[PDB]
Amino acid sequence: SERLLDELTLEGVARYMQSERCRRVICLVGAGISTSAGIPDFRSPSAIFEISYFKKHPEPFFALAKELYPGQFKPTICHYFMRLLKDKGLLLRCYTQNIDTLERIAGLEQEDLVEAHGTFYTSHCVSASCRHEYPLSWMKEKIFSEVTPKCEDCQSLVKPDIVFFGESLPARFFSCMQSDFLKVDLLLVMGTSLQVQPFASLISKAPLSTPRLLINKEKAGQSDPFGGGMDFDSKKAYRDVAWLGECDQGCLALAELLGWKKELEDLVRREHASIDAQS
Ligand SMILES: [Zn+2]
Repeated sequence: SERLLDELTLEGVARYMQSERCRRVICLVGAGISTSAGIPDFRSPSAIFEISYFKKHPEPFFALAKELYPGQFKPTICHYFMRLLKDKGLLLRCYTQNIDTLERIAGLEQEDLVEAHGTFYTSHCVSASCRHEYPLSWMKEKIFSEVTPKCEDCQSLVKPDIVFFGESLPARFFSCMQSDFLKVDLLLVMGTSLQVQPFASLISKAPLSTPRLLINKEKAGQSDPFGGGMDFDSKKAYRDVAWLGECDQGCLALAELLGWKKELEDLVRREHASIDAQS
């Protein structure tokens, strides 16, 4: 298809973003954008999460949650860059594979977000006739005092709104995909190796002309020899660009090219201070 980037660089993406053509940005994000906040990637080595088992034995999962509880919920530069996109009126949607709620704390609203694997921000009574919603504050303590969270109305198990193995993907994902990718002018992929399906396939739902920027420590999204993946390096490459390093440093570099660096700096400092104060 046609070429909208004058150059396959971050500078070329920055100019396209500043041009009249780029109105609607979609962000595809994973564990990589949350590693610098102190949230470990579950897909990295650096049954318990099966739904049938959890309802029978919830203690192991809540014990693991009690242990791997992060200590402080502070969103990174990459999270506040997406809040800047929203402020500038460029954010169509953020598709996240994370469950750490850092997107919402950075100031992305529920309608801005497609949480492909759910979120800890909200919890629900597992009883269909009740489904009493409990916040993260209520859940924290219940995990803290090692007192299994039970519904105050019906005494059923209270589960955080994350998608365990065996659970179906949020219908929101498929419905939003069908609508969002008819409109997207830029695909901003950050902190994901694009190995988990069907999230990885979202990149092929971009129109042929839609530029796609990967900000990651290593390259990813390329078609596996073992329809159309990421093509950065080949002679046919026309729209796909890769920036290699910390997601935070990459977003900071893009913001710098866009003239947002001070606004981003001031936002991250202001919000980090606010969180530090009440934590
Ligand atoms: Zn209930």
